[PDB]
Amino acid sequence: ASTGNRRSHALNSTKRRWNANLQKVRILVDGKPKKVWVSARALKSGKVT
Amino acid sequence: EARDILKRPVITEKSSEAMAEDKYTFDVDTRVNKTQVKMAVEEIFNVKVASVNIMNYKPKKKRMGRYQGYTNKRRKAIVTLKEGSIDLF
Amino acid sequence: KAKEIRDLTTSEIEEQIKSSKEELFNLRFQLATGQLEETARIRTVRKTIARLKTVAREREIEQSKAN
Amino acid sequence: HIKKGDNVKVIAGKDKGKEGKVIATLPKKDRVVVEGVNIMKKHQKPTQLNPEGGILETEAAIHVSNVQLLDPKTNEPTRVGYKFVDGKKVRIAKKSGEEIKSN
RNA sequence: AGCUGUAAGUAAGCUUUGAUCCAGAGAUUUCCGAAUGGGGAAACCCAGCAUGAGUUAUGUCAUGUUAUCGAUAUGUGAAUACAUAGCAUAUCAGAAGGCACACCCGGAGAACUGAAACAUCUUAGUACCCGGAGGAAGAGAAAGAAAAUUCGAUUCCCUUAGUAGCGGCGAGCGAAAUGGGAAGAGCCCAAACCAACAAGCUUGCUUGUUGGGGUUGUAGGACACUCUACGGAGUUACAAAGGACGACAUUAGACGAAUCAUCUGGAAAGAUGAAUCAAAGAAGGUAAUAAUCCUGUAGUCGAAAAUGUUGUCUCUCUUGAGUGGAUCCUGAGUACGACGGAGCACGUGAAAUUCCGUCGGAAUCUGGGAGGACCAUCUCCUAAGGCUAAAUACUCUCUAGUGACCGAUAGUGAACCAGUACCGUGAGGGAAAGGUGAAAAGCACCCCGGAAGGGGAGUGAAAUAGAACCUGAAACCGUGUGCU
RNA sequence: GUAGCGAAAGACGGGUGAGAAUCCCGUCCACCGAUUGACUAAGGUUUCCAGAGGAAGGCUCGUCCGCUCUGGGUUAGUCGGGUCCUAAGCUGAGGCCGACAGGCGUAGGCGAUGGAUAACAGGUUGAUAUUCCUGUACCACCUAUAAUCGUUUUAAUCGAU
Repeated sequence: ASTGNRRSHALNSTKRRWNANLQKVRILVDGKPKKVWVSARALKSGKVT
Repeated sequence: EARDILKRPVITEKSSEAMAEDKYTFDVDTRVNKTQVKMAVEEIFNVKVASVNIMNYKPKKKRMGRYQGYTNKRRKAIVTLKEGSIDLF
Repeated sequence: KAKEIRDLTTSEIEEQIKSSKEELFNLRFQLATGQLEETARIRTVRKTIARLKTVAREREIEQSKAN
Repeated sequence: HIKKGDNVKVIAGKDKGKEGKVIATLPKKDRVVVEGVNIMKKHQKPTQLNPEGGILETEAAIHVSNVQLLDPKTNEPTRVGYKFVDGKKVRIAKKSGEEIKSN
């Protein structure tokens, strides 16, 4: 999803995204070591380089 | 093939003026070439062909009592054999 | 009419096809030139050709079911 | 229900009480035609192989509901059922036995 | 026993040797189009490879094959050495597009409008767009709902109730439990533990593979303790008879009772009179209004694809092993928290409860979670793994039917030539137009006339019923006249 | 029974016909004349040619017609296009970016309005013509013909991805 609202002090609403913290790093996909996007939360303890 | 690409002959005053010469006019299939036409008439009538010219005619519009439409498109060939004749009437 | 065609010999069929085609061709020619006077031959001739091709195809199907 | 070579009576029309022989049926609109029944007077023009011709008196069709078969035994008007004999089907009279009709 | 489409008959013919027709099965099935050999201004152009025909030879023609991703088996290998990338083959056809986007699930997401202006709010998570699948989808077996002495996984209906509550406390939004009912179903994994298999290691241990075993709380399982299995038998998940399996609806289809006369009539089913059948008096046609004239109806007999999917249905099933639970296991970047947001009837805040993003970040049965901030006592439960029929929702369709629904300016836009004439560059918009008569018997012939038209004659019950054809209103146009 | 009947020189004779200012033929006259002429593209799509016809159309009439009916008519090795090349632009396997849809982009491919590319005179029809016929030529492909290069590296020729 990643969609919601930005709110003013008078509670006026405007549509807005929430983007993830993608970082480009070299990981070892099945095969060769590929350079790919991945999230910091993901590579916290989800994957090795 | 060789008896289905030729369908009908054409009988008109112009075609008869041509048949005064060695020229004979046929109506053929719309997908075939003059080479196939020559080979076919040589196979059937057992003659020798010199030249074969060809044209395409468009569909002609027609009406009949509140039912309009188009005729069929037709392909006409004219063969100009060296020697021989064809027993048409 | 299809009775004897089962009895024919798989090449008599092939010759009869082209004989029938020659007949059809001559009939169409002498129809274009307006001396035919018997126009129902054309239909039955076409249907005869259809009979022949049908029996030949099912012969091939039997051969392939055997193989 | 009837066939082509039958002898029947007319129940309804200008001709009623009259008998006749049927000569054609026309089943897809259920109108038979009977000799001596429902006579037209056509104005004939000159055709390609005939003279002009004046009037022409021939028969016209007639609905089947206006026609009934005759018991061969009694020569009375009767409906018609069906009976099976050795796999074949025949016509019965509903008052007597078989009615033979081939022409 | 007739037949040669709707659309008619001529000429030709076909037909009892069983035609035309009515169901079932099969064969053939040009070109375009996802279009897939390449290209392309759809329905066209241009090729190649291998066979085959022909040709003295080409030429030409025919038959197959030649798209991109993917799956299954192989070798291969540059900047840089084996290795793989990548590249090159063999087989398969797994997907694309079109859905009925009506119903269902996700992503994204308005405004007019109401608040008698307007911004929180509302319209509304509506319309539209996109993607998915399907015949249903979704949900679903307690880290629950509740406080009785408790309760049944989910879904749906009626009530609770326009209640409680939310709300510029305005407009307005709006539950739940309980109860009564439809349908009723609980099954499997991971981990402990055990027995084998190979490598590291030296077969001790570890790793991983296979197989058992077991997946639940007033605690379940493994180990500790104790004695049993096809008794029941269940394919809607959890195994299966795949079974002789005993009316698909017994469906195309076939049989299917009983009326005569006279009057009027052009023609009777009507009137009069006398009869009959009824498990059939439903309906429609027939020259007018028919239970007994026709098609039919009730009812009976019926075969292929079939089985009604129904009754013991071979195999196969599950005849349970109870106590303590002392020790071990019981789902981690998870729960949870802060910030910003959204969804829950709840306006973002005490948010209790449930989700997204960014940052942090735990406990392990003496444990952990919930019970509208938070603390304690009590009650209930045991998350971070999965599957699951029924009742339910809709109908482009199909079969059989129904209507105090329309009856040609109505009713579908369309009863007929309809999404057609026509309009528009294009997306798109979009009409008008039914009725001779019972039967075509559709006016032979004569006269005027160039013909159209007509006048006779004739058909017909009727021709001011003649195809500009049922009835034929008014406006409007005329010709004659009585009064003026 | 009104406005209007869309710029322009017609006259007479003869003919056809039921019927003529309006149709055919003839003579005279007049108009355009760097055009009211003759070709070629685009566009249109049978309006083309013979007969037949006067119901409707033609701003009158009509024996006429671009109207109706019946039947006919377009012939290419050399003309213009495709089996050749590319420009702008459009698509673009891998690839980049992106809520979805999708956008961009490399080799490449498509794409003339440009480049390359072999035929001229005469005759002839109611309707086609550098296309049919005659004559004389030119340009490519294949096959037999034989004097010339005679390792086939090289060689005129083959000869590049």
